[PDB]
Amino acid sequence: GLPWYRVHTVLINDPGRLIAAHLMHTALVAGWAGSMALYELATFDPSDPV
Amino acid sequence: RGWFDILDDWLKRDRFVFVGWSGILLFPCAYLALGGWLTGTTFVTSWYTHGLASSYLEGCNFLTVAVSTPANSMGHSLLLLWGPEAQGDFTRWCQLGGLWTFIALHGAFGLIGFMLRQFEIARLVGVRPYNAIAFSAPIAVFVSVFLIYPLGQSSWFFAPSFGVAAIFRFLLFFQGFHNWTLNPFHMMGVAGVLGGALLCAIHGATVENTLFQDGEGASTFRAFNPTQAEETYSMVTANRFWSQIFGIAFSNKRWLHFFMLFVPVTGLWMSAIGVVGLALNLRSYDFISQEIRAAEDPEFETFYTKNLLLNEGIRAWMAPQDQPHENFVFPEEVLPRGNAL
Amino acid sequence: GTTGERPFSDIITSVRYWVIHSITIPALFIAGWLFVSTGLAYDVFGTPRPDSYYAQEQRSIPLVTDRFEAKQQVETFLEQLK
Amino acid sequence: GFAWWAGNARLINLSGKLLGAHVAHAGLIVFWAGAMTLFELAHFIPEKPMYEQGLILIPHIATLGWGVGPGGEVVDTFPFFVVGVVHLISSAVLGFGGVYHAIRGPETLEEYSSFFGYDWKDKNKMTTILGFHLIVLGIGALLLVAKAMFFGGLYDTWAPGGGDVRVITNPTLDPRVIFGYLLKSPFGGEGWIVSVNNLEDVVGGHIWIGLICIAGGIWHILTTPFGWARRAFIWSGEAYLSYSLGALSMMGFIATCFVWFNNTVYPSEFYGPTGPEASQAQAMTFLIRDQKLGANVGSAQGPTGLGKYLMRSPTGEIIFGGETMRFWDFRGPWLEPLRGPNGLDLNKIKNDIQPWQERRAAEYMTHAPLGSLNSVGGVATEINSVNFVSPRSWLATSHFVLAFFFLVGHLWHAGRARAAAAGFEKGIDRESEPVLSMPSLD
Amino acid sequence: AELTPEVLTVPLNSEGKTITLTEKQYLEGKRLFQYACASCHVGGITKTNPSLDLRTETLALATPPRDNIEGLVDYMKNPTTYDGEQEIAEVHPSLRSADIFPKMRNLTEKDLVAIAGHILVEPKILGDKWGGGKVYY
Amino acid sequence: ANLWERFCNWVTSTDNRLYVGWFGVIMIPTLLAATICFVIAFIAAPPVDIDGIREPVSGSLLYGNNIITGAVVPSSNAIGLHFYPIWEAASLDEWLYNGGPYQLIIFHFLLGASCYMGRQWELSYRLGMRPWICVAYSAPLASAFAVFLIYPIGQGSFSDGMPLGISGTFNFMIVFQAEHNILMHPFHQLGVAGVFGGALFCAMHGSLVTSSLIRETTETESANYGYKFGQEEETYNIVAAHGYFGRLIFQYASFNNSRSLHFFLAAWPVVGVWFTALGISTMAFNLNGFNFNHSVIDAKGNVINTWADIINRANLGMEVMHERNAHNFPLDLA
Ligand code: CLA
Ligand code: CLA
Ligand code: CLA
Ligand code: CLA
Ligand code: CLA
Ligand SMILES: CC1=C(/C=C/C(C)=C/C=C/C(C)=C/C=C/C=C(C)/C=C/C=C(C)/C=C/C2=C(C)CCCC2(C)C)C(C)(C)CCC1
Ligand SMILES: CC1=C(/C=C/C(C)=C/C=C/C(C)=C/C=C/C=C(C)/C=C/C=C(C)/C=C/C2=C(C)CCCC2(C)C)C(C)(C)CCC1
Ligand SMILES: CC1=C(/C=C/C(C)=C/C=C/C(C)=C/C=C/C=C(C)/C=C/C=C(C)/C=C/C2=C(C)CCCC2(C)C)C(C)(C)CCC1
Ligand SMILES: CC1=C(/C=C/C(C)=C/C=C/C(C)=C/C=C/C=C(C)/C=C/C=C(C)/C=C/C2=C(C)CCCC2(C)C)C(C)(C)CCC1
Ligand code: OEY
Ligand SMILES: [Cl-]
Ligand SMILES: [Cl-]
Ligand SMILES: [Fe+2]
Repeated sequence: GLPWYRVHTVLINDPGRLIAAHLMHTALVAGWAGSMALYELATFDPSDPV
Repeated sequence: RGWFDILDDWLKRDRFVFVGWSGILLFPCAYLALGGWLTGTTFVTSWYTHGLASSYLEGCNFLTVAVSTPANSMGHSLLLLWGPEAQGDFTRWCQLGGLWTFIALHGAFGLIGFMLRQFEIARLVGVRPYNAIAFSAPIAVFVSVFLIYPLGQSSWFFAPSFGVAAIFRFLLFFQGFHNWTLNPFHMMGVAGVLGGALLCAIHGATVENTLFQDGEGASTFRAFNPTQAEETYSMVTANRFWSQIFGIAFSNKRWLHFFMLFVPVTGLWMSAIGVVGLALNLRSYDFISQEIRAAEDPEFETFYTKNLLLNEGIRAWMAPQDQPHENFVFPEEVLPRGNAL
Repeated sequence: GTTGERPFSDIITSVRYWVIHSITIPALFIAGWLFVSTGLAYDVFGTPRPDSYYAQEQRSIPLVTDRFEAKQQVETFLEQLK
Repeated sequence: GFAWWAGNARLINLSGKLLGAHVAHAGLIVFWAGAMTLFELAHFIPEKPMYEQGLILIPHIATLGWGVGPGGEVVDTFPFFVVGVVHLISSAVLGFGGVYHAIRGPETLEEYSSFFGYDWKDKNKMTTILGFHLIVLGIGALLLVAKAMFFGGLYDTWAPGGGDVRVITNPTLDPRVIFGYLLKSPFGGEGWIVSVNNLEDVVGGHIWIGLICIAGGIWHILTTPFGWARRAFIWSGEAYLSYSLGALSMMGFIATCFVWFNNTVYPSEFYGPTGPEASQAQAMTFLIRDQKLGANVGSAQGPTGLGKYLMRSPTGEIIFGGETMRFWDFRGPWLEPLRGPNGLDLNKIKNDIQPWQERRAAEYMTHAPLGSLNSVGGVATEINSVNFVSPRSWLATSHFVLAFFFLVGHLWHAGRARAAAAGFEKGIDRESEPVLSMPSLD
Repeated sequence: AELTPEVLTVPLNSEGKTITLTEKQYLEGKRLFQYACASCHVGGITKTNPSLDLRTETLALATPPRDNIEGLVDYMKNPTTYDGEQEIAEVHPSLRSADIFPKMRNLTEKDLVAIAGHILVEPKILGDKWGGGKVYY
Repeated sequence: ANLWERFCNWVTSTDNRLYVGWFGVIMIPTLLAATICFVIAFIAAPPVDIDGIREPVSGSLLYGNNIITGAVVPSSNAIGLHFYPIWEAASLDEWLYNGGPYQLIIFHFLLGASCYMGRQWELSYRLGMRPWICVAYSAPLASAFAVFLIYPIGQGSFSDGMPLGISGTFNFMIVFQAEHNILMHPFHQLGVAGVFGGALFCAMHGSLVTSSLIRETTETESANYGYKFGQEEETYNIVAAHGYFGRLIFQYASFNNSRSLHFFLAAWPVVGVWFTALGISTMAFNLNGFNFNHSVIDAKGNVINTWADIINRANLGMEVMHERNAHNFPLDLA
């Protein structure tokens, strides 16, 4: 069947599910940003900017 | 039938040396990179940038001549002939290191030219472009070592100089300063290059020793016809031999030849990444846990601590002369030395 | 299996080839020789002659230390020898 | 069948052109031995040690007792001239024979004479040619004995009073000694046969070797191979070549270590100090210098806590300290006078070091077999000035390299001989591929 | 820079006199120093006793002063320890010991002057590198 | 039906999953001995006094090492070239302090690998093959002999053989560069040419064959399913590869004969590694890389440095630092 390194080629002629994948990627990236900010806020010391 | 298509015809004619569209980038740059190096190695000093003789004219042999890098004061200047530093004086340009950037930049564009040639010839002839793809490994090594690396540092001064022994000094600089041998991206590169040579030798040997008898002569080279359909060696006997010798063997001639592409290309790419880190002095210099133990415990000694003493010797003993723009003056008494030596 | 250029083995066994190239080849070898024996190669390229790496009582490299005054520095150094 | 680049393989079954190839090639050998000696003598300055002059043949002649007197001083150069001229002249005669038999002579010998003709598969004829050559070699070994006992002796670096040419009157015959060496471990402090350290054992071993060689020669003339040997070996020209390539490889390796470690049959007077010798010499040199300044060398504790100058081997013997602790098995004429039963003797060290031993120590420490391919003497970091590479390194390296390629040649021709004997040296018969007739492994 | 008469002008004696060598004598001497002395004295050090070197300042504090042509010619004939207290011809090359150091046999008087002149000139050319050892290589 | 003939028949059988053979009869026990000792010592051996100065060096994981820093440490310089089997030691404790496992491992290993090379000859004969794969392997075998046996012989001590460790390997090659200048030695340079060149030709030959595969599959499947193990027809078009590569350079720089091509692929790296093995083996007797230290001087006699002198500064830094407590005298003559 498809090798492991080609599984996402099933989207090349499926604009619908291509958009679905691009949405999920975009979801994960924005998810990351939000999680990264919250982690930095929980650990940041704001009391000496010098 | 316009001029473009007429010119296409003429570039792509079947001649002793194929030209192509890619030849317009390739051939001038290839030839100027080559010309610059031979010119500089024959006639051009490194006195003003390095304090070094480096041409045949000055007394150097093939192993010590180099087109050396520009002085550290040039920063990352392009050092164009017509630029603010040389101001068009060809002679000064040579004494300031202008042939280094000239050679590096034309070489870079020549390497692009060559990879486009691989693409151009591949398309015309109807084969897949895997030889082009493979050539990305050399390009990564070249750009990462000759361009990215010195761009992360203070100046072009610390790139490699184009010369046999100058490259040897680059090797030792990286040991003493970056502890480059401790870097796993270099280690993967080593495995890829030595794995490549292994695969080269073992595949060549296997084929030549599983040959079919296809003519009667003691020299078996004559019994290959380049248009025969039949394989010229027995995959079945080779596979049995290695299966019983080594435990595993290849059974797929396509995977085998793909693997031979994959191993060295990957190793070079991996070493290139390590070098990108060293542009920033982001080394794998140390193991923190060993240093904490060793600082507290003077009886703890590894091959790891022994090699760092070596690095410390390298830096202190080579830096004044290798980095003359710094005016390091190290009295005899500050130099690190073991007993007696 | 040829592209129409004349074979090399055919050219370099030919009397005409060697009639032209027994003049050209030594002429070039002699020219490059004179490039060096005349001293011209020193002056074109900027390479120090054996006696002009240092001034007489000087043991300091004349190292370019400036980017935009570099040209002038080299010239200052060359004065220190004449 | 063979290509131009395998062209000498076309001589396998042409005994006449093959005789010529061998004889003409023996001429090249004798020629080189001749020219090279004359080249060395043309360049030889007698007031310089031989080993400062790139000499490898003249030291071989000196060691045989010709040209030299006490201490290795060269006293008469005419025997060196003679040895070169005679070799040189004799090569023309071999060269003449060699090109006669390769070009004009009978291309095959067997038609001309059943004595000189051979077929490789004739086990009796082959053991008979081997028999003859065994005898020749037996004689060669006895020529060494004759020289040592009846024609001047040999140079003896160990002779009291600096070394000297000495005639050998009581060669060692005791097989326990002679064959004892063959049974010694090749490892440190043991040395297999490389440890031979006196000329009596050298000469005795050669009597034995000459007798054994003559007896074997005769044995192999009178016998044919037994059936266990017949079934064990391949019997073909290429197979015999492979056996001899194996043997020369082995011998090349042995000679490497002999010129690297042995200072009896390679006197350091001529060849320069061995690696171990020069290292021991340095420790001696600084022991001498520091003791002259007042240092008590036996009681000086070095940085590690071991003796700075003197420590104990792992079996207790008092030895030189520093890294040369590895070299304590070294024995040499300038150093044995300081050895007592427990190793180096502190009272001999404190009282009885002579100037000649100070000079020899200094000479050997400054002539160690370290230097560059372009003959800059010393450690890799030393500056140009001294043009020296020890003959011991030139001979050790060269013969290592040759020995290794002959082992490769042994493998090459042995495997080919085997495959040719069974008939698949040219590849696999498509119609009868053996693997296709075997069961699969899984 | 070049090999000028100033460079080649070295002291003849301790009185004050000077001799000016030629390029010929200098290259002569360098060559004989390599033949007869560099095996121990490469670069102006002394391998077999590194506490004593051939730096002009060291030679000038030798007893008999050796920082002049005469001191050095004399040393090559009848060497002494640094304090002049003992003759050491038996373990150091010299004409007196030319039986046991054969390389000294063919050295003429003018060969000695060349060697001595090279020794005094070289530190003027290489500075600290002469007698400084590996630190200055 | 004779008992010994039965044993000789199983030993040399071509139906065993792994061929044994007569060489295998030495190889198997010697490699198991070396392997089992190496694994145990790499994990658990105590510190070893490699330079004979009572300065033990910790090599094993349990004594504070990781995978990169760990080693089985060479035997003590006090031993030199002396044979140090277990039974020559008063106790296993002594043997461990003094480095005895290194000797056990390297002598069993060298034996077993030598037999590995014989075994390759031997199975080729039983299968009716040509014989020379083992000549190819003799390049790496020679290289192992050089760093574990020949170099220790010439220098006088197994304490200067290559450590069985990753960082120990680096220590070995750094100190080799200071004492020999392998980089300026031509036989190492051919080694580099052998190994760079082999990686290059590896990639070329792999890319050229892959480029010219004959279409036998669809886009949805690995091209590799277009070759069936044991098919008679070639799976690529060597004329298309030759036509591509001949044009990339020029015609007569590209092979049309597959046998010459594969022989060339065998010969290049094998020969370059022969040389590099011989370089280690000849620097074992101190015939070192080219020395151009102070080779260029000006008209007064000033030294004019070259890249070779900068190399020398580095080499000096390695020299003065290595084995920092082990030298009492000025010259490191071995
Ligand atoms: C915008 C970026 C982008 C996009 C959209 C694609 C899309 C595609 N690539 Mg391409 N590729 C890219 C960048 C991109 N690539 C880069 C940067 C490289 C060089 C590294 C490649 C090298 C490459 C090769 C060599 C191949 C493809 C192939 C493919 C196709 C199949 C991929 C698949 O099934 O993966 C399946 C992959 C997995 C199931 C697991 C991979 C996990 C990797 C090893 C590491 C983990 C990644 C990490 C989780 C997340 C990324 C973080 C960071 C990079 C952002 C698909 C159309 C294949 C193709 O052409 O098929 C026809 C193919 O063979 N790509
Ligand atoms: C006593 C030694 C000996 C003898 C008699 C033979 C005899 C033979 N060999 Mg074997 N061989 C030997 C040693 C020997 N070999 C060694 C030591 C090796 C390993 C290096 C080999 C490896 C070998 C191979 C691989 C092959 C043979 C083959 C053959 C046959 C043909 C050889 C031929 O025509 O050469 C013709 C000679 C040349 C083409 C020139 C060789 C050029 C050398 C390599 C260059 C060396 C240059 C030198 C280092 C310095 C140059 C300085 C410069 C100024 C010029 C012949 C029966 C062939 C065979 O199997 O036939 C059955 C074959 O294919 N030989
Ligand atoms: C020591 C090296 C050596 C020796 C002794 C030989 C000897 C021989 N070879 Mg080999 N061979 C060698 C190296 C050597 N070869 C190498 C390196 C190669 C690779 C190119 C070959 C390739 C090769 C091929 C391809 C063939 C041989 C053949 C032969 C034989 C016949 C030659 C012939 O017909 O002459 C013809 C040549 C001439 C008439 C030219 C004249 C050469 C003369 C002898 C030079 C002598 C000059 C000398 C200064 C004279 C001194 C005279 C004075 C002493 C009186 C001959 C026995 C042939 C053979 O086996 O025949 C069946 C054959 O086919 N050889
Ligand atoms: C091992 C080398 C060798 C071998 C096996 C042969 C074998 C042969 N030769 Mg050749 N030949 C050789 C060397 C060799 N020769 C040399 C070196 C030369 C030049 C001198 C010649 C010149 C030559 C010619 C010109 C002719 C032969 C002929 C013959 C055949 C008959 C020989 C015979 O009965 O003569 C009779 C034998 C004797 C009178 C032997 C007398 C004792 C000898 C000369 C001295 C032996 C002493 C000692 C072992 C070696 C010399 C000492 C030295 C080492 C200091 C025979 C096939 C003939 C032939 O076949 O032509 C068709 C022929 O006409 N040979
Ligand atoms: C050039 C020398 C030479 C050569 C090539 C031969 C060749 C041969 N001999 Mg002769 N032989 C020689 C010299 C030589 N011999 C001498 C001088 C003598 C007198 C002692 C003999 C006495 C002799 C007898 C009595 C017999 C042979 C036999 C044979 C055949 C079988 C050889 C065999 O299987 O041994 C291969 C070796 C073995 C099977 C045993 C191995 C024993 C050794 C010592 C092991 C040690 C190897 C070790 C790693 C290396 C270090 C050495 C160690 C002692 C320190 C073969 C034709 C046999 C035959 O058929 O005769 C007609 C036979 O019965 N030979
Ligand atoms: C559903 C929903 C919701 C929610 C959401 C959420 C909850 C989200 C989350 C999300 C998130 C939470 C996400 C995150 C993500 C993350 C990521 C995506 C990551 C990534 C990672 C990476 C990829 C990594 C990599 C790496 C590593 C690991 C190592 C080093 C190197 C690197 C960096 C490469 C809401 C309410 C709004 C609304 C309704 C709906
Ligand atoms: C830079 C520049 C330029 C360019 C230039 C050029 C382009 C040049 C060229 C040049 C060249 C083009 C040169 C050449 C040279 C060459 C040489 C110098 C060669 C040599 C060789 C040899 C030495 C070899 C030898 C050998 C050997 C060793 C071995 C084998 C054989 C043989 C013979 C190969 C211009 C003008 C734009 C201007 C700007 C700058
Ligand atoms: C066969 C052949 C070959 C080879 C050949 C041979 C190897 C040769 C031989 C030859 C020979 C091996 C020769 C030799 C010769 C010699 C001579 C001819 C001698 C003479 C000498 C003289 C004349 C001397 C004189 C003198 C004197 C008496 C004194 C001192 C001085 C003098 C030196 C002057 C070849 C491969 C090429 C080719 C193929 C065929
Ligand atoms: C002179 C001299 C001497 C003496 C010595 C001698 C007496 C020797 C001996 C020698 C010997 C007496 C040797 C032996 C050898 C042997 C061998 C080397 C063997 C070999 C073998 C083999 C090779 C085999 C093989 C095989 C097998 C195992 C199986 C089956 C098959 C075959 C057969 C293949 C001395 C040191 C005292 C001193 C100095 C001088
Ligand atoms: O290089 Mn430097 O040299 Ca051969 O030894 Mn003397 O020191 Mn020590 O022990 Mn391993 O290493
Ligand atoms: Cl170390
Ligand atoms: Cl020491
Ligand atoms: Fe292939």
